Amino acid sequence: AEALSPEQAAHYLRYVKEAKEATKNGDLEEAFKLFNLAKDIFPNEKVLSRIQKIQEA
Amino acid sequence: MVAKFQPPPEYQLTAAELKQIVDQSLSGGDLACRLLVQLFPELFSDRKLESLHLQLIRNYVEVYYPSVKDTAVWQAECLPQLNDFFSRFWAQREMED
Repeated sequence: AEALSPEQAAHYLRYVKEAKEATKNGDLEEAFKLFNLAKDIFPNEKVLSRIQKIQEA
Repeated sequence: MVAKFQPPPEYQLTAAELKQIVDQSLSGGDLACRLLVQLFPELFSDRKLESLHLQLIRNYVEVYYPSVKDTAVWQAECLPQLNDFFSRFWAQREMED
């Protein structure tokens, strides 16, 4: 199942960068969406590792 | 012979993490490019495909493609693919604007 294209990598990397910044800011909604778009291109333990979909609400 | 070499913690993958990347990899060369992306995302933000970086990738690749221990195999399959992946990524970025 498929070679990673540079286009895919670029999208993957921008998504992770922005998901991290979103997490720093506290917008977990955006982080969750972005980490998932990353997972859809290139799934891996570190990304799936959020999750950390914690709430108490 | 000489020592135990380990990479820095930030570039250390678990066997589980390595297996997963391999399972998605179409070839030795694709594995090498996926590894570049996972280990060295700093190389894609605002070249430094330098020897230490490439050797680290090759060490991981060799776990599942042991013929890559032959430098000819490395230079025939993986290394042109890594460089062309990296060139393509940067030209694509240059062109965005």
